[PDB]
Amino acid sequence: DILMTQSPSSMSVSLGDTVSITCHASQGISSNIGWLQQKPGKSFMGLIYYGTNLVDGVPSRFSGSGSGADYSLTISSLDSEDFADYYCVQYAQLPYTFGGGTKLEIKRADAAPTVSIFPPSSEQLTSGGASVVCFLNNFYPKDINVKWKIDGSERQNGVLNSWTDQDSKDSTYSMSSTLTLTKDEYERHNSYTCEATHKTSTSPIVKSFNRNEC
Amino acid sequence: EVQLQQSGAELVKPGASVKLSCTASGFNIKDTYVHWVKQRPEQGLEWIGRIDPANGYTKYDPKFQGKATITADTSSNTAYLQLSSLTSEDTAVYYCVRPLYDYYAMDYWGQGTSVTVSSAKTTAPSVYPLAPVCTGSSVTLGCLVKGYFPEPVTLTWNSGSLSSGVHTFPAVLQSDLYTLSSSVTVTSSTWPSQSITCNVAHPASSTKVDKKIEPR
Amino acid sequence: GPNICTTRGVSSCQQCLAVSPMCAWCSDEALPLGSPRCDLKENLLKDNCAPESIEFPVSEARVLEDRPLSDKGSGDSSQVTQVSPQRIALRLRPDDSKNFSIQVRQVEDYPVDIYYLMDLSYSMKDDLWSIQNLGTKLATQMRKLTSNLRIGFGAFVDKPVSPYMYISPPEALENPCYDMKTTCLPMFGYKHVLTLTDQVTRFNEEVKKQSVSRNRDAPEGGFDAIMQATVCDEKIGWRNDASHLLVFTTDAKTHIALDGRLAGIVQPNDGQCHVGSDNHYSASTTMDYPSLGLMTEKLSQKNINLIFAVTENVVNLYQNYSELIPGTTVGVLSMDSSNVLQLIVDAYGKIRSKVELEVRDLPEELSLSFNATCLNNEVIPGLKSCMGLKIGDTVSFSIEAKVRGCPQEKEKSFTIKPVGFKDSLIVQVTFDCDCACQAQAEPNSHRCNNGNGTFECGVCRCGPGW
Amino acid sequence: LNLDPVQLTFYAGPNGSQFGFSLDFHKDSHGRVAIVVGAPRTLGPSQEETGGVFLCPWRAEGGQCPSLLFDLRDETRNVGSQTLQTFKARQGLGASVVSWSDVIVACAPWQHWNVLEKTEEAEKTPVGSCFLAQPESGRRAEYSPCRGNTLSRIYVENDFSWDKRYCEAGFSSVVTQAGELVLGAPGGYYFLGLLAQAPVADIFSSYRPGILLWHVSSQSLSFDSSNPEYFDGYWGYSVAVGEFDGDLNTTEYVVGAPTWSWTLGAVEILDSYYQRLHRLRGEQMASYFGHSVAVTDVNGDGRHDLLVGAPLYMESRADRKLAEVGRVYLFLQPRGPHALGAPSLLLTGTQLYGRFGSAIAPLGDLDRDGYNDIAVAAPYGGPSGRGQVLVFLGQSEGLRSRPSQVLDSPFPTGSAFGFSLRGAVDIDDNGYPDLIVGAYGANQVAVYRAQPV
Ligand SMILES: *[C@@H]1O[C@H](CO)[C@@H](O[C@@H]2O[C@H](CO)[C@@H](O[C@@H]3O[C@H](CO[C@@H]4O[C@H](CO)[C@@H](O)[C@H](O)[C@@H]4O)[C@@H](O)[C@H](O[C@@H]4O[C@H](CO)[C@@H](O)[C@H](O)[C@@H]4O)[C@@H]3O)[C@H](O)[C@H]2NC(C)=O)[C@H](O)[C@H]1NC(C)=O
Ligand SMILES: CCCCS(=O)(=O)N[C@@H](Cc1ccc(OCCCCC2CCNCC2)cc1)C(=O)O
Ligand SMILES: *[C@@H]1O[C@H](CO)[C@@H](O[C@@H]2O[C@H](CO)[C@@H](O)[C@H](O)[C@H]2NC(C)=O)[C@H](O)[C@H]1NC(C)=O
Ligand SMILES: *[C@@H]1O[C@H](CO)[C@@H](O)[C@H](O)[C@H]1NC(C)=O
Ligand SMILES: *[C@@H]1O[C@H](CO)[C@@H](O)[C@H](O)[C@H]1NC(C)=O
Ligand SMILES: [Ca+2]
Ligand SMILES: [Ca+2]
Ligand SMILES: [Ca+2]
Ligand SMILES: [Ca+2]
Ligand SMILES: [Ca+2]
Ligand SMILES: [Ca+2]
Ligand SMILES: [Mg+2]
Repeated sequence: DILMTQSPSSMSVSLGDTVSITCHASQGISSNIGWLQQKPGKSFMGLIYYGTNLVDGVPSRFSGSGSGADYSLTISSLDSEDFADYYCVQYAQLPYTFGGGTKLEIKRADAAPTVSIFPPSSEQLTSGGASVVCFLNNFYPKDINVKWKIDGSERQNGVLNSWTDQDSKDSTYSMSSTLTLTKDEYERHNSYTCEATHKTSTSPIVKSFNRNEC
Repeated sequence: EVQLQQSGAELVKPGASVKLSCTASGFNIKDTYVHWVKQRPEQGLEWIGRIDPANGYTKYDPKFQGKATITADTSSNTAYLQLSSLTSEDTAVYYCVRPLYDYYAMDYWGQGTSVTVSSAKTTAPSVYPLAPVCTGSSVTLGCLVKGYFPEPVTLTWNSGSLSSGVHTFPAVLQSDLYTLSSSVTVTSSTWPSQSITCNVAHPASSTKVDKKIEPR
Repeated sequence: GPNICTTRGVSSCQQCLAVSPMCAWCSDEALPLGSPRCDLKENLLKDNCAPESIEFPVSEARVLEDRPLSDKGSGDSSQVTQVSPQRIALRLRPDDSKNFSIQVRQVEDYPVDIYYLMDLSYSMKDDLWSIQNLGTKLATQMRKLTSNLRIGFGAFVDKPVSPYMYISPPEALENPCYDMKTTCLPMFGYKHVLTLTDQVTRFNEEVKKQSVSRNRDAPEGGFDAIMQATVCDEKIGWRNDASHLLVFTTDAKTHIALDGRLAGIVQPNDGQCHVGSDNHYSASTTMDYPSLGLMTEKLSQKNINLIFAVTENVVNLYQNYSELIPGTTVGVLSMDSSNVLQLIVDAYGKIRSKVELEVRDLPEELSLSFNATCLNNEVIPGLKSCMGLKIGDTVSFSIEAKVRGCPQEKEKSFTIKPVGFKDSLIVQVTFDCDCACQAQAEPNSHRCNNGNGTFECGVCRCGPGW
Repeated sequence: LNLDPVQLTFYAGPNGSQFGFSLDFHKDSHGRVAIVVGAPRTLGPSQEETGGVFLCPWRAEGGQCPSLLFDLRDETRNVGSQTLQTFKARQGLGASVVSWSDVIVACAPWQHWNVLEKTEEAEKTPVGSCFLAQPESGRRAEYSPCRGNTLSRIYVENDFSWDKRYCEAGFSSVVTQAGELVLGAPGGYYFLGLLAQAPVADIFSSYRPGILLWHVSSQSLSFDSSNPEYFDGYWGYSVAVGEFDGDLNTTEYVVGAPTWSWTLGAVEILDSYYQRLHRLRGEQMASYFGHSVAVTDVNGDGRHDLLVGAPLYMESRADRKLAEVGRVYLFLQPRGPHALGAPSLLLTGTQLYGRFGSAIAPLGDLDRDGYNDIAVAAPYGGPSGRGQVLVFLGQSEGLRSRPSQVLDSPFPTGSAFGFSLRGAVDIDDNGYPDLIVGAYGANQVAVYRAQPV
């Protein structure tokens, strides 16, 4: 099968910028390539077919180019609607194959995350479980790491993470991390910590608490 | 206008089978090829196969050979994708695709059919209030919605009142049951001065529990 | 008493004869003034007119060549007589008529040419097997009817050009049966195989080496082959004095004129021979199929009897074509040509079961009538064709020629010939309208108004210029 | 009657190009009349016959014409694990040309096509193709509705149903007033013959170079058949349009099938959904009844009338003998919803092999008497066999039985003078409709200007 290496995985840009997505095939496909657009939480829209031909209804600010095994989708003057996912697909050979994808994200000034830790509720503890929740809200860029430390020692089993799409208002990202232990195991230890590592600070942002103590 | 209108979201058990539909709107399904594409967050887009509804001849990626069966009924102007011996990995979004002009292109896409394979029964969520620990100018509360099935759930604060400054995170599958959470941020003069309630509705089990956040 | 000859009041001997075939003229000098010199021949002699001065032509018809009808067409270098008499002299005066007879015989043991023109498309693959001893068995059966049999063989498929011809893959050109599990010949339009010969085993052995080809559409290009087998006299080998049987066998419809445009061919068929030393029809891919009218013209020109030996599924089609090409015979060919032998023998008998008279070069002023005598001395008036005849039978026709007035040319000749026959009756007509006394006239006669007139046949005529 | 046979205008193309095989009048956006001339054996780039098109500006002197350029390069596309191939050698570009609005449609009925998939193939066959041009803008488009990508083995396994591989699309052509191109494909459906229609605007808007296989969703194709009456009938040998059902909002098609029903021949009138409304059967087998069809109202009742040429009709003569001279049939459209009856008039040629009826051109109203007229071609008629064009004038009862004027070929023997005709257009703007006559055998076109009576 023909591998479609699409680059970059993502890019942070602003309105009016001229950006270019590239797609490399494992062999010559002679312009038998299409470009796709998937707006967040919605279906797909055809942009280009056969290398350079616009799909009916697509603005001319979109354009496709390339030959052999190297192709490019260029968007001149980005519009607020253009921030979405983009995929290349080759149909030179069966089976058809797609690229990894490219996400256009809004660029803005860096922003440190607001960290907040939350001990298990009374209700959950009386049922036999225990979950410590750590909220990391409104930060930029998206690249971030969360580390759970029980009594200062890292913990990786039982962690459950979830991220939000780029916010519409402030164009920031937010993350949620939930460590779930049993009630019995939760009481074997005292200190619970979540460390946030973001490029806005060389030192990790730390927030923690101690069981029983309040 | 060309429109591909697929079937509703399917919720099935492992080992069973499901038949998705893709109905042509504003054109004859017999006109062009009809493809099927599988989408997953990690694995990405995957081509399943195609059918010529005019004659019923099909093509398949050898990966899906066995599980995927593509058929079409020109009478009802509909194409079908049947998936057999379902597995957790078959949980994905499925699209039917047809070209615009180029015989071999992939230009028009249906809205997509959601498929979720699980043995979980209709389980109601467990709502837990998230109060901070025993200081600043801004305060952040939370609400945990653990162990429900299937999706989705609606989460508001004070019955849609407190909307701005809220982050409801996407659900995550935890051992055949979903887990969701949401945070809200206001000033210190607001809480605990003003009652803040987490309203969680799970229409599947028809439950609307509401937990009030209480300090420690 | 006075008749139309006198009451007309003629001026000259010529005008007298033009009144009626019964009128006569007296050129005698000693004739009373009141007595008319244009009356019945009996009245002139009654009026003491010198018999030598009487101009009274009598329409006659005497035979010049009257060879007897042959009892056998065998032997001789074609000294056979099948029409008697072969030549007569006919003399007619104005508005008169005369009768004469003609005998036509279907002579026994007459030489026969049989050229086997065969569809060799893939649908005829099994037919080839049936006819591997045909030349032998056909010689055995025709030996009872003729001692001078010559046979030959030709083959056709269709125009070797797309879309009739498969042109892919490259192997398909060398072997059209490539996509199947067999081999067949490359496509060919028409190829001459065997010139007409009395060596019938040549037919068998040539046929044993023949094989079929294959093309894309069911209608085949046999009409191209019929044209070439007709107009390529020297190559096919037709004999001057022989019955020409062109046996056309096929199991399919046929392409016709203006079909060639589906191959980009628009040039009309020229009706000329295009089969060279390689024995293939070289204009197959550059010249359109011939039209029914053009085929008819050549078949008639070369005295070729075309036989449609076709299968039941297309008999009606070819019967309908046969009606548009007179003289054509149709026979029902079995699905493997296993019955083609008896089919040919019956066609030959049906071909020689008719005698139809035909008139060539008849003057405008001459009209003819025919009384036919067929079967057993049974006169059939107004008929010039006999049917239901057998080899050896003889028929006869009574003929009457009627001339209207007198034509400018006094000597013309025309031909009575049966359809498809070699021999014919030549009628040499002479129009006796003038008088012998005119050849001895007297221009500027002293007897006619002081030289202002001419004295001929005993009277004075106004000279030239008056 | 009033065509000028003294002062002609001659256009000419290269030798052996068959310049004048097809022709048509063409008006530009400004209403200026030109003459589009097809030359289906014009040499291409590889010194091989591919055909060609010429756009002749109107000049009383005539002369040479500039080419209307089209892509003559063979095409290859490797897509979908297949190889698409077009072959333009001997394709016959210009075997038919037709003009509508400011657009020219020139077709290559013998353009070949093939699809390769590993060891298998679709087979190299003449699907035909048409080329569209907007000369003033330079816009180009193609239309080849019978191209497919089905492998040969599949047609065998399905008993050769819906087999459009030998269509020869564009063999004949016509465009409705609404701008819908209608192609004759006499080889479609294994030589039954089919029709392909698509709006010109959609042909242009859905075409892109290098695709080779694309969809024109608004197109409409006729249907295959199992009735042997249609086998080898060459349905679509000739085509024409007109109004025959009383509904002015619908356009009716007229299709010639000159070998329909075992070469009896036929002409069918159908609606835009290819549903049969009328069928005229040939009078005589192999006469090629339906070789040409013409639609025009000749008796001035506003109802379109039908003319059918059978150029190989054999007239009966004395002593039970037939003579091929050709025949033309006139069918007057009856008032209201009724079937076309027996022919209202029979016109029969006189010259042996003259092929009277090979082409029938509506002339409009030539002598300006209120009745439309026609020209009939006998490309090998006349006392010399050089070819003749005969003008018949319309009248309240149909057509005159005797020609008002005869145009003898000005070209040498073999020019096929009259093989293509076109009238009903005033090219010199004198208020009288004129006649252009193609003579591909001499690679020339003659223009006859109508003059005051
Ligand atoms: C070879 O040539 C023969 C001879 O011409 C053709 O046979 C003819 O085929 C025609 C079309 O199939 C037939 O026309 C029909 O005549 C019918 C009844 O009249 C006939 O009466 C004669 C008495 O002489 C009989 O032989 C016949 O059997 C019939 O009884 C009509 O009823 C018939 O129906 C009409 O159809 C037409 C369409 O064609 C409609 O317009 C009309 O509304 C009505 O439905 C039709 O007119 C003709 O009878 C027939 N002749 C003979 C002698 O059989 C073959 O078709 C030709 N074959 C090939 C392969 O070329
Ligand atoms: C079956 C195709 C080729 C047959 S062949 O190789 O034996 N050639 C014959 C001629 C022939 C061609 C076609 C044919 O069937 C035509 C099939 C028509 C079926 C179509 C008709 C239109 N509707 C769809 C089905 C029959 C004979 C030979 O003698 O070389
Ligand atoms: C053909 O036979 C007809 C009779 O069927 C002949 O016509 C008759 O000829 C005799 C001559 O003795 C007349 O007495 C009759 O009055 C004629 N009958 C007619 C004219 O009806 C005719 O002469 C014969 N013609 C030929 C050429 O043989
Ligand atoms: C003409 O007919 C008569 C009988 O009426 C016959 O005696 C005579 O022989 C015929 N003439 C010829 C030349 O045969
Ligand atoms: C071909 O074209 C030339 C013009 O170059 C012309 O003079 C000639 O007569 C034509 N015929 C042949 C046989 O060359
Ligand atoms: Ca054939
Ligand atoms: Ca056989
Ligand atoms: Ca209408
Ligand atoms: Ca009318
Ligand atoms: Ca008029
Ligand atoms: Ca004019
Ligand atoms: Mg055959």
